[PDB]
Amino acid sequence: TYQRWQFTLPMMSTLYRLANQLLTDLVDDNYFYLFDLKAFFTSKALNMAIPGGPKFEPLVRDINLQDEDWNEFNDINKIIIRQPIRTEYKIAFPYLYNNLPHHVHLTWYHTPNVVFIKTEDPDLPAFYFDPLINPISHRHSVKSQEPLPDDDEEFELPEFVEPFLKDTPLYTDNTANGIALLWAPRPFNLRSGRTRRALDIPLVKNWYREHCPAGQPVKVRVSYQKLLKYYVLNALKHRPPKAQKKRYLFRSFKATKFFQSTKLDWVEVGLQVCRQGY
Amino acid sequence: KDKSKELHAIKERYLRKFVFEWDASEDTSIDYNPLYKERHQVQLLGRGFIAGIDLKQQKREQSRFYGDLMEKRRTLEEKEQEEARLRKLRKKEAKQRW
Amino acid sequence: YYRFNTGPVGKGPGCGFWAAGWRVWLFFMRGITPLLERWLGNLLARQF
Amino acid sequence: MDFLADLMDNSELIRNVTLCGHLHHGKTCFVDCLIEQTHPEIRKRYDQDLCYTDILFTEQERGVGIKSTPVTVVLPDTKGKSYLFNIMDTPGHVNFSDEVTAGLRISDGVVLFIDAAEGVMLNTERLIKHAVQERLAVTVCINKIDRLILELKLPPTDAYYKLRHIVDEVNGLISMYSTDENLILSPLLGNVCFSSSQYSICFTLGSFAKIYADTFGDINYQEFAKRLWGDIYFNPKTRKFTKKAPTSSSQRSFVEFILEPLYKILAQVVGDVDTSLPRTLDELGIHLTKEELKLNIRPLLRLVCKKFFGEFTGFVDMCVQHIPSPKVGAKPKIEHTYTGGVDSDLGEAMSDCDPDGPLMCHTTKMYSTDDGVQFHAFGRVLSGTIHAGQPVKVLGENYTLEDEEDSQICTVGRLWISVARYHIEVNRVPAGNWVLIEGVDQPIVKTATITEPRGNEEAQIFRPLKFNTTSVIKIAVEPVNPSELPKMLDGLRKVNKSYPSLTTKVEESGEHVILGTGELYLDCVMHDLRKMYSEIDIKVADPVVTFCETVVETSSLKCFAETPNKKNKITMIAEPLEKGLAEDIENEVVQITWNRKKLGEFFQTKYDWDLLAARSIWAFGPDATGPNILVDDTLPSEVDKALLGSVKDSIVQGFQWGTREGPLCDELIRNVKFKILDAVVAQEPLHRGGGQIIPTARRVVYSAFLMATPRLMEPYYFVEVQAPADCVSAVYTVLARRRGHVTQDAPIPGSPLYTIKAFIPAIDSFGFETDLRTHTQGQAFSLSVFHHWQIVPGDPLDKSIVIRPLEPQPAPHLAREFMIKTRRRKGLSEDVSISK
Amino acid sequence: IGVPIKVLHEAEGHIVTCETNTGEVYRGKLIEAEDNMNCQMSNITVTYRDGRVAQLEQVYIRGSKIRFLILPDMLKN
Repeated sequence: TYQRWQFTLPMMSTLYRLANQLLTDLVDDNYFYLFDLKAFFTSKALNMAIPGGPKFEPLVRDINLQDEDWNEFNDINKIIIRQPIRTEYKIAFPYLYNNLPHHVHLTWYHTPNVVFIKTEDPDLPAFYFDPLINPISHRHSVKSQEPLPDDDEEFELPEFVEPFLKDTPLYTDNTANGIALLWAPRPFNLRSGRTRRALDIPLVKNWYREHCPAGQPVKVRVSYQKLLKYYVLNALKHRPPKAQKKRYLFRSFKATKFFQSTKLDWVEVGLQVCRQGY
Repeated sequence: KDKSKELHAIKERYLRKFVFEWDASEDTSIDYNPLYKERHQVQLLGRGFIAGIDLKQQKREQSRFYGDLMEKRRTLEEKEQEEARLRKLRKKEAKQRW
Repeated sequence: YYRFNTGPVGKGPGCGFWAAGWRVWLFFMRGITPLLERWLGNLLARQF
Repeated sequence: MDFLADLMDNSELIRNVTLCGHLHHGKTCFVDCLIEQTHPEIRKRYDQDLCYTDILFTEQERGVGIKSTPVTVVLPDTKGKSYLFNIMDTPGHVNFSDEVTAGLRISDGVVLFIDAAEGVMLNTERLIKHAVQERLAVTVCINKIDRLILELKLPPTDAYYKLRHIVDEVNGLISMYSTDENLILSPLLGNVCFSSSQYSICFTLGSFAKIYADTFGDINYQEFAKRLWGDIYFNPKTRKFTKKAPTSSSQRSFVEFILEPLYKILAQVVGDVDTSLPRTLDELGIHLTKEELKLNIRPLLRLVCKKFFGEFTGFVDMCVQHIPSPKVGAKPKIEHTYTGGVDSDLGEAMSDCDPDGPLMCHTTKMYSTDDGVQFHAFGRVLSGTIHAGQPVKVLGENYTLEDEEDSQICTVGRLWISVARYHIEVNRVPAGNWVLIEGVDQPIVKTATITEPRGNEEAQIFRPLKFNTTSVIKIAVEPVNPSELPKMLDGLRKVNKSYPSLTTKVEESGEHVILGTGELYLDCVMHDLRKMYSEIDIKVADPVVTFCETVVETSSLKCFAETPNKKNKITMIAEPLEKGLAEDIENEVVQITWNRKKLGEFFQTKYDWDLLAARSIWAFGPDATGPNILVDDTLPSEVDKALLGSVKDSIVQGFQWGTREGPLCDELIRNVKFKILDAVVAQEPLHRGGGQIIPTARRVVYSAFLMATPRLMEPYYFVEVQAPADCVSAVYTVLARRRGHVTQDAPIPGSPLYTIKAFIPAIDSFGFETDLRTHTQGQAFSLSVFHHWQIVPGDPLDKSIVIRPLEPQPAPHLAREFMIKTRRRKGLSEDVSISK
Repeated sequence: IGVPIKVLHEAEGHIVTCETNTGEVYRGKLIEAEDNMNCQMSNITVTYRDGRVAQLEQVYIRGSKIRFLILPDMLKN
């Protein structure tokens, strides 16, 4: 059946090592600040499109919100604009910076900053104070404002009481690999799961979902924006009513007496199909 | 130009024929705001490695701020270990280029 | 191609990542094939 | 489950506690872990946390908690029985912390939370300072302990040093805020609980000692916790806590016996399935099933930590040790919250927390029903027992003994005191327990006290609720079409009751202005208004900042206004307030109710003011908190001293009215030392018309402000923008664009991140966080809270060039165009008249 | 960790009575409950076997001279 796979941590470590080339180094969802599907949803639900986001055809004419007449408070003579109200402001807070927001989506506000250090040299121990980590004040603090216990007068502990986990290496060779896998992208975060088909594994998917391939010609931008538009339109309409009866028509055709089964090379099958099409 | 750009931006805010491929007239990334136009690339403090960007080029294209800070903060033993690691990496690179 | 030729790789035609368009063509063919099957059945029948 | 109601009767088994958080995710994770421990039916999904404290759908979708959730249950203890914990989880946002201010009066104990990796934050420091000023117990919780263990992968000794540094910083902040001897906080003292809130890993020193005793031996857990908490070191040869540190290569007791086992378990679990082998599990005394082993790394670690570390007994023990029962803790709360004094007989009875005494319940929280038509007033019952159907008089926040019409009688339906299951099976609730009174929502807006109808005839409501943050962002509200204007207005009222921080004001220009603290705050306000409180589509305006009017120079000439009755004229001169007096007075340091001798001594010592000036009649703005102070410097040689005494109330009313509505933009005015020069008035009471003074007083105030040098003032917001080191300089660039000034910048101790404290003007603060996050490509994060009023450049009334309708004005011209736009938008005359 | 000792420790803080082996019955609020049944109470009423009753401001009775103890009905649920 080859449907579910149960594997081990080192295999994920080595596969992630090999696939680092095709996988971005982003680990925190805050990088997809205004490029997550909800931001594009609320951009499409409005006329305004973010500079990194594709344009869209408005759902309705929306002539009511197109050019409203000047009102007593809507007059620009009273509104003060210190900074332009860019599309970022509208997408971030659709219910505040947008008159008549109507049917919109809600975007995630924030995720705690992933404070992770990627392993640089395997030989060096994992539980090591990396130089990038800021130093802390190792103050002597001869003062004793904190409470202090008795001096060699109490706390008689039995010798059979060990500090629990003992005779076990605190740092092992596999600690770095596992702790790196713990912050892997979606495919490698799972220790073991179910298979997916070959054709529905989009490798380039994580690429355009990034903010931008910085340092690119205009045509690259246009291609990225258009393909993001296609992806977001695919994401919008996604509901299966298909409560099928699991009638495997292909299996029934296989069971039909008019056809038989055999084994052959793929190239032979290809030439057979070419002859059949001719 | 930037002041006039903001001016007309605020004004806009308030006041068959087969085609072979896409056209550049649909680009939306053109924003006059220099902060938005020039966005600081997220290098993850020396840990940002984009997929398609060449690893060696990315190391060259890296701002080296994190690398320089780590070199300054590294102790003598840490500096020696880093020197040995980079020497081994250079030997490996020479082996591949051979 | 942009990524393949990102660095030391030449700016020539040497790019080999067909899967990205292969999946799109597979999906479009999967969408199309109902029409071709229906018309081929219409021809194969007598009420063409 | 009847024991939940049974334990409510025991007034000594209740632990009224409110939570705080750097971010709402951390506190709500802990609350969800507590709920899962108490309620075995609800189990958090592997994909996402349950987040039972996020009742609102807005918080669930946005990810940031919106409204405080007062939900908890009876929880057991290692050395004690189950106590009925009731915890009001609070949002983890700087602006939303204003809602947590309500919880300040809900309970008398704050179990503060601090992230291990993030460390101290601006929200955490502000909450700690506010709690210290609120006279409540503080028990710190090191949150996200797994971040140091897993995310940072720091060495165990380095992790212990970082935790000790965080604890020391918290203790220093507490000592700076309050001088009480109980400020000592440490695992040995029992004020620090290490609770990652992820994988259900929570403990204290006592919890670890109890685990050790259960595993093997019979060591006294209290002594072991008292010894292993600090850096007292352990000698194996002596086999005892040896403060002299005899062993050369030994690690501290906490690092050796507490942090090290957790690190070993985490390394075994995350490192490999063979690392967390069944042999290792047996050595740890746990036998997980094959199904539990087949799970992913995160669920396996969560299950292992939950099974190994009990059921959060250490947190319960720490809370019981320090957070007092309502009977013990009611007396300080009676002294602080009650404006009637604890010396009152009813106040004294409430201080004893007598269920059979008078009924005195203070409701400050407001919660909407599922249908949204009706509300429910949530509040603590300080004294008495409320019964379903029993009528009660709900004295409002503005109620006073002068007028009895300020209170109304209403019936109380079902109580729904229990909130963990959100059920309404409660019939009556004793004193000291939180009650969700139903049916009395209409007479009261927010922070109102209900009382028995006829039992007491002199009991008054508690002091009005106060907030640390100040609502400075104002936004106009209009309907899409006026045809259903009242319906929206209905929702507007539902907004005023629901959010205490939000202020709805009907401006004279026919505009409904909502005042809030932060941009996200007002966005949530509008989302709740449109989706729930008023389905009508609502049009808004560009956000505006409430402005202040100040003085820089003394008045050139005196200004006098004559009362119509026989030309009784009062003359005055206004002068700028002494530097540093504004924040001192605004911090409730000195009140007008203080004795004259005490105020004179304070002014002579601190600000070296003249004793005669101090002895003058002092106003100090509205409610004695307005920075604009008024001193009646009228010469005693004049015969108007008796007249001044007979007109002191009218003068004070005129001054407070002028403070509320100034001459420019009619906004609040601060740091104005209004000196009442003199007044000549006929002694006849007929000539002393009450309505002839206040308009004259405000005219004098306006003329004096015009006579003195006028300046505009904008609220500079403090922002503690945390960002990675590489972007730090770029972060300053953002402040460069938005007219921001960097106040300080320090690296995060033990974390690669870097905090920058900056002072961004409110005019450019709108969307500043969005600019910072987008420009830094989603790396930097910010959080802005109003800090202090700063004088805007330019002159409000100087004839300057009119700015373009859609172009930012130059810095010298900001004040005049701000003033003209505010005056026109408010509906008053735009042009400022010197004669007026 | 016994069930009766845990029920006696959980019953601390409420009104309960305790009849000792000498016939003296002390009723009051259980301030502290030990593991060996040593109960320290404050403001209790002690009635002897002869019928004389008295009030004590604070007492601490050990479990060795204690016969039985009766707690409230709230601990049954």
